[PDB]
Amino acid sequence: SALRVFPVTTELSPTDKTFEYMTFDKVGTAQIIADYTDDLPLVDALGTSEFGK
Amino acid sequence: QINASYQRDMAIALPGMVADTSKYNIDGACVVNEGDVLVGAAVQVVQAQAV
Repeated sequence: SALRVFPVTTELSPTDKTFEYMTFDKVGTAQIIADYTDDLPLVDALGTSEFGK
Repeated sequence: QINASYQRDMAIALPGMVADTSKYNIDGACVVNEGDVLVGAAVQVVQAQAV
């Protein structure tokens, strides 16, 4: 029942040995401020990948 | 008769005023915890929140 319970997709070519997929993320924050403010928080981002056979 | 002309000079500063445009730094993310603060007087830090 494996092929009827879990989905089956066709993206790989017959000549491929490996594949890869990626994921992303982010961070950040905010604050209550006043006028004449010189310091402010900052934000960034990330990334990751995984493989197969 | 004889006319008169006068001259007055303004004051140069007020309490709590920035003197020059040289390199400075201001922290705007600050909260008054207890009492009132006089513009022109030093302050102190009670605690800095971690998060």
